[PDB]
Amino acid sequence: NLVQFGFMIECAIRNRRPALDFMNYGCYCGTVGRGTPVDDLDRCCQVHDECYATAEKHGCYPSLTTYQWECRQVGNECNSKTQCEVFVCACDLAAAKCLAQEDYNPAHFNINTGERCK
Repeated sequence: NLVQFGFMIECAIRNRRPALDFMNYGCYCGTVGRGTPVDDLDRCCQVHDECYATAEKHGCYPSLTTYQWECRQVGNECNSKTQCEVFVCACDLAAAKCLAQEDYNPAHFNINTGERCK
């Protein structure tokens, strides 16, 4: 579910930033969900939305599915059981690893989405 996604982000970035910093970034990270991503970090969110769109086609409800995962010494891992749980955990794990690796440009926090996201 989305709270676990938050936890994944904190795990991946070793609590460097609150998960909330990734909920107002660019055109896709917690903002409008359309336009050209402003950078590769924003594109992580666009990809995560596409992964959830697939999960919905599979008959899952990704924002609501509660999965099993682990925050390890060296990274995170999914260890989930149902088909939906496996898939949604995978979508969240890929997005959290993506967000943790891409460059976080502070000028891309809280952007003008009216102007930049058409």
